[PDB]
Amino acid sequence: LSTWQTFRRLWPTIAPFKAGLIVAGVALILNAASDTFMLSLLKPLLDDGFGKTDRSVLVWMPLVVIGLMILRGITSYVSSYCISWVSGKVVMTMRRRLFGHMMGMPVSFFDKQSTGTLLSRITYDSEQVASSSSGALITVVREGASIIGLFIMMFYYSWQLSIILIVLAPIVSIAIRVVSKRFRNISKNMQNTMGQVTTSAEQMLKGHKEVLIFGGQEVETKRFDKVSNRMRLQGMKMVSASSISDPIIQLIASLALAFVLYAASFPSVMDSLTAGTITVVFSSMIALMRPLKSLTNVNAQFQRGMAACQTLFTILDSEQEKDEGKRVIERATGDVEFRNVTFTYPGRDVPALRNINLKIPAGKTVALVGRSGSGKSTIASLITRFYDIDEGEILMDGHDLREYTLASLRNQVALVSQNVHLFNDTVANNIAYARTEQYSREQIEEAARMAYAMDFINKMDNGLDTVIGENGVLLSGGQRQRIAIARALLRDSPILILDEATSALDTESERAIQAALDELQKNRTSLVIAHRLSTIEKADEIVVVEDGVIVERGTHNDLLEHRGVYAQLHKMQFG
Amino acid sequence: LSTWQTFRRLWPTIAPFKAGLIVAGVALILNAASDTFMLSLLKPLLDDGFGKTDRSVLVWMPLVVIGLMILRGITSYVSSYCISWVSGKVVMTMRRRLFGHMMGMPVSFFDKQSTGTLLSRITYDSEQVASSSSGALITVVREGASIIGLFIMMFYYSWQLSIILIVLAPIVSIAIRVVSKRFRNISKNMQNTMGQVTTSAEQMLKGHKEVLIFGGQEVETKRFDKVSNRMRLQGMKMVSASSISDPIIQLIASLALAFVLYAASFPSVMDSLTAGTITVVFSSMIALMRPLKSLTNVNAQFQRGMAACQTLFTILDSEQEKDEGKRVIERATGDVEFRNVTFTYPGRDVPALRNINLKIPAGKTVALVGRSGSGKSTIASLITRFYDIDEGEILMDGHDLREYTLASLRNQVALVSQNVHLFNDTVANNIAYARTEQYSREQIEEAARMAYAMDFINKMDNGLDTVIGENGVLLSGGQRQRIAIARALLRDSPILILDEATSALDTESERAIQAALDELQKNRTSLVIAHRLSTIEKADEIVVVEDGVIVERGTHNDLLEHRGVYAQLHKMQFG
Repeated sequence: LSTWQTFRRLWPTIAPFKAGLIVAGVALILNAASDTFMLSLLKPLLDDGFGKTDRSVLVWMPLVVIGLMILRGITSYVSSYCISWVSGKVVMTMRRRLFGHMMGMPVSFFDKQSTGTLLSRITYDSEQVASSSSGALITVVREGASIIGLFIMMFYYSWQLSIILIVLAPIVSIAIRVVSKRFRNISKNMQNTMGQVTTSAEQMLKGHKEVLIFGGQEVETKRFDKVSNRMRLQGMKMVSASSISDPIIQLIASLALAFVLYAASFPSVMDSLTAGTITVVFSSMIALMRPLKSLTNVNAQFQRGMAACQTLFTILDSEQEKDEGKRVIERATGDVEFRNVTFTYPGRDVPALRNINLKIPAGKTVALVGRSGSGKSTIASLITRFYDIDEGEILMDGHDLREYTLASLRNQVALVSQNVHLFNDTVANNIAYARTEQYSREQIEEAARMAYAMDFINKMDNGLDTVIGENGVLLSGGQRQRIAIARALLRDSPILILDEATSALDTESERAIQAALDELQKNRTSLVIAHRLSTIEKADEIVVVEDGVIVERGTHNDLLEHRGVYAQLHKMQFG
Repeated sequence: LSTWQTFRRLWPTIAPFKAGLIVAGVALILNAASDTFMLSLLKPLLDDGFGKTDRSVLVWMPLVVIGLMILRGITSYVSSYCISWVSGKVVMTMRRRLFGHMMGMPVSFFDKQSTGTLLSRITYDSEQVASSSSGALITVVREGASIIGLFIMMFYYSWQLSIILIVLAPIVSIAIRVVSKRFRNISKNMQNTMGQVTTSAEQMLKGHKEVLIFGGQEVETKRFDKVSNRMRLQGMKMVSASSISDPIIQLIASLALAFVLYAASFPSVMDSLTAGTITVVFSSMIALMRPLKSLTNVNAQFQRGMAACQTLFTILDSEQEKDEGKRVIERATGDVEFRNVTFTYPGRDVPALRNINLKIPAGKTVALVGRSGSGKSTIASLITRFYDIDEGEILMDGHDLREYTLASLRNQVALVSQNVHLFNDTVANNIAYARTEQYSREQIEEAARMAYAMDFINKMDNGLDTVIGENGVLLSGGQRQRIAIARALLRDSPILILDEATSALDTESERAIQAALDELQKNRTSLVIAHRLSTIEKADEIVVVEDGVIVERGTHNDLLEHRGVYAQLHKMQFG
């Protein structure tokens, strides 16, 4: 099938871990041998232990039992620990490779699927495949060693009784299943024909609204008498047919036992037979009934494990960034132009953007005005090349953006919004998310103080080196905004995108926020999602887009005089 | 608890079948004795069998085994059959009593609870209680006999080793459960502390948008390396605990075994001891572990059975038809009067009918016109006293309904509708639901002929003695109407009510239906649910009822001149 080539693919991963697997295999083999020898211990106990007057063997028995138990315990511990180590290291390397591939492949992938399932793909699926494969391997090795040792012990004690107890058992199972299936078919036919009396009872029970008028209580009661008799007779037949089953199976199994006993009477096997040899041979069959049951199901577990590994490898090599450009930008001038750009959301229809023509010179600022969607978020994403446009051109400093490297393009730009992702790290390291050692602490504190962030950071425990709580436990929305502003100031990025529609206007101390923002985009260009007026009236250019289509252009006064959708949004305060 | 009171209440029902229970008990005791004797058979086989040169016991062993197995099979068959007979007869009598009670119980329950689930408590509930009680009885009897036999056998063979085993087992169980409990607590604590590190990986997988912009893939990889080391170390600890769990239990169990062996080494017990005795005693423990596991769950089964019986009994006793009147009417004159009758549907609110005033003389006919509900169905139910009115008076021939018996009142009235309940019987007997012998076949055929029923009945197999198929397989809607008309014609009811709104007017050969209806209510009073015009224009009186109150009264011409709701319904063809 497809599983074994997958296992061949995993051998390069598990190869440097062969020592642990070998130790675990040896320990498991010794575990199985310990159990088999414990069963083999039964013969001396029943043979020379109690019947004879000697005491040495009976008093020596508990010590060797305890020794075998200590050996079994320590070998189980060693085997499980080494399998644990191999599984853990394989899980480490597979998760690490999967995540390293994950952090470089496009946004659309996790846009499509929920992040909870994406996490489960690495925290459960890898654990699932490791656990299933390790369980299948340990089952095969241990139960195979136990089966081989048990068969060897059985044959060495009495090969004649072993050959009698073999081949006889499969035909006994054949007869048992034949009888069981015949009786199951009989019961199925009985259940199929049982429905008519129930239907008749339901038909009678539904006629109250009609039987009540005509006084047919007596006749209907007689009808129920007959149908109840016919219901009980079929129940009798049902239960009798069901109950014939178990006596037949018991009788056939015990007749097999009687055949074994009768065959043991012949002098062919009685010569080498001893009172202890049968006690170990029959008990060995009793024990051996379980390993085959647990060994015939290994294929299901292994197939499940390899299916999980295949669905993981599907994610492992789906795709990655379309890195094609090879020119780096020291610092973008600031002029960006959209010409006839039309983009469609992958996996959907009804394209959001079409035929946009915009020019943003260096230093100037453009504010986008529109409805809830309005394609503004799509434009903000496309400026930083989260996605790739289908038709149209984006000219940055006179050249196409796609002929440039992704790293330089993303470094030249900054994104500021309330929904900025904090993380479990220190504020000093968080402000400079990358290039931490390329920026001094003095620069960090100066950037924080010019962003009006030192007001709360200083009056907060552990100073500037405090670790941010998980998903802003310690930090607040205004504090998140201040941290993002400080991050923007620290990295001198000419191109900025400023989202404000999702922000709440109920926060206090907004004067500091507006002052910091006013000091922010000096001598640099910023596209602002115009929702707050303070970024609206003083904006150099205001562009109106409805449903992802450009509609209006001009300054605030010109748009207000036009009395278009700009004024209508003015009455509603832009939503 | 309350279960035993219900069992004592049920005991008189089962009492007349004491022979079946006695035979089943004797058979089950013999079954358990057969099993324990088969177990006791081990001692001769392993003591005087293979070891000694004599072979008589070994060759006579298979016949003993076969005989014990034949005895077990036949006694299991007898016990199961007799328990089946007792259960079947108890179910028969209980269902019969419950059903006979139920058809004497008002239609209020029938409308409250669906008839599709009412049979679920005559076919499944009674079967459930009988099966559970019988299973509890056999589980007590057979398993108690088995454990008593096992204890007697063990104490008869070697009571020293028996008391050692029965003293050692409980403390072994105590230690095993203590170890399992503490290790389960450790495992749940490990899960509690594993959640907080599992949630850490998802904290960075959500940062794709933020990671991509600032080029923090290297720092992200380092963070994942750390949180992956922390993941695998905790997985190590988890699996190490889960692996140290089991060997402790195994070691304690086999140390108990070693203690048993070392104690049996002492000369105080070994002197009278032999190999067969230890074999049978240890096998007796092995076999006895199952009954006490299954004998301790009898209370749950008995509680379930008695709860089912409690529900069934609660259905068994409830309110029945209020039989307060004690006067029989030979034949009602026909005059019926409603005065200020207000009735509310039980279990609901918003009374359907209120302040209705109507006078219906003998021979005259009245047709009710209204909307879908309009309370017409309520009036049809109330005239025949399906329910009891709350406030108001109904005077039948100048006398109240409740003053007269329910049986005579329902005998006086006739109900005609499309939804007449056919049933599994012959058409000749169907025409007269009751008093079949009080009406001759000649009268039946004449009534069918004047009801235009011979048109299709004769051209249909087996003639007038045909049995109606299950839920009207043979009969059709028009045929159902014709047979209901014949049923009404055969028994000369002075008062009849017929419904027409639920009827379909698309049927063919309606001329015969209208002719039969015209010939039907000659010289007797009929109340027609006015939906078909042919019963509307020629109606002696027409009464309009809206939302349960009478609004218009008069002839068709007067109502049409009034141009009220009657005319508006006339344009819409009265629905």
